[PDB]
Amino acid sequence: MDYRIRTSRDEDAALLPAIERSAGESFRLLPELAWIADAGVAGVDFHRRLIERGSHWLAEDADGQPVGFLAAERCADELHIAELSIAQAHQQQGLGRRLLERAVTYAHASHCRALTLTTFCDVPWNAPFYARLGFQRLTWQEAGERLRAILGHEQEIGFAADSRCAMRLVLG
Ligand SMILES: CC(=O)SCCNC(=O)CCNC(=O)[C@H](O)C(C)(C)COP(=O)(O)OP(=O)(O)OC[C@H]1O[C@@H](n2cnc3c(N)ncnc32)[C@H](O)[C@@H]1OP(=O)(O)O
Ligand SMILES: [Cl-]
Ligand code: NA
Ligand code: NA
Ligand code: NA
Repeated sequence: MDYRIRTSRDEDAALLPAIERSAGESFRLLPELAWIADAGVAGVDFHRRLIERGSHWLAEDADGQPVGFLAAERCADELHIAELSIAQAHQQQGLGRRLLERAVTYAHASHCRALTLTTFCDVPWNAPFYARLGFQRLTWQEAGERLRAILGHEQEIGFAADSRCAMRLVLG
């Protein structure tokens, strides 16, 4: 009943879209957001690009099969958390927290000033969860140009501006 966190490798990339698809099944019982469950997921090219940079981790079960991942990208002096997904059958076992812990340890080791993300404000496993870990909700102005651009494009593909926010965890 134990899991391990490790760096992702190139051979793992092909397995990751199915994990992101499985993770999104949690949105089918939110009526306003149920469409998310059949939204796109990142392709293998995206994962391979970040695995080459080294900023990509996964959780594996006792048989070594990947069951969740965290894909991140260094952007200037910040580590941006692009996607964090745990497969449905392995949610609520602590793995999301453990992958975030790994990402922040890597951000500190690589001399990043802060971590960033964008997410839903009022989904219980999104912004409220991240806030308990120290991520701060940003105003539009505090978001800065890079995160503002993401939020703007999100509004073109289905997200409602009033339901999304950028967040930052500053490493003191
Ligand atoms: C920047 C981004 O990537 S935002 C996108 C996030 N990804 C998604 O929303 C996809 C669907 N969700 C998931 O994949 C997972 O639920 C994750 C990654 C959000 C969380 O990973 P998990 O392994 O389930 O999280 P973990 O078991 O560590 O739980 C962490 C906290 O989330 C809470 N939580 C997790 N799932 C739920 C749920 N369905 N309902 C309410 N609370 C939940 C837990 O209660 C826990 O809080 P606690 O410390 O008060 O107990
Ligand atoms: Cl809803
Ligand atoms: Na689908
Ligand atoms: Na995604
Ligand atoms: Na730095």
